[PDB]
Amino acid sequence: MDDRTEYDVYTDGSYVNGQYAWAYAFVKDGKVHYEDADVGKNPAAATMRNVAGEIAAALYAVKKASQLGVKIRILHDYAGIAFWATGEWKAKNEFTQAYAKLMNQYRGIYSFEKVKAHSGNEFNDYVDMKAKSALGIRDLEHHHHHH
Ligand SMILES: [Mg+2]
Repeated sequence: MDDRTEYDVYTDGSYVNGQYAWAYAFVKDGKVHYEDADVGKNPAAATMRNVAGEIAAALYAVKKASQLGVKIRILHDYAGIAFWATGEWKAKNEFTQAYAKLMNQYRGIYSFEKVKAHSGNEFNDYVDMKAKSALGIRDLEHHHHHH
């Protein structure tokens, strides 16, 4: 039906030994509805340094997002994806380009900035701490930064 989240989704940044996997957090009615990841095997996706898997999540995340009639972080989400989205390398570089294409494919529930291609960093791992806020963790502090 709907949701009430306000934190980045658990996507981008995951692998076992040397493979690539994509995961995400689902919530319905403002509560945990689903919970499960998925691994690949294909070479085209297992040859991009397991990068295709990190972004992969954001892909399937939107596709299903339309099924649950819900939406993901869009309000200045940024996330790790917005890291390379600034334009670090030509769009041709790597198959990451497909990402920008898959956007319009299911664009209407989520939002994001311009993502050319190429990548390589821990910008995705950031979702680890962010997602923690959505999952359900306690704390007590008041601080932040800007970039
Ligand atoms: Mg994201």
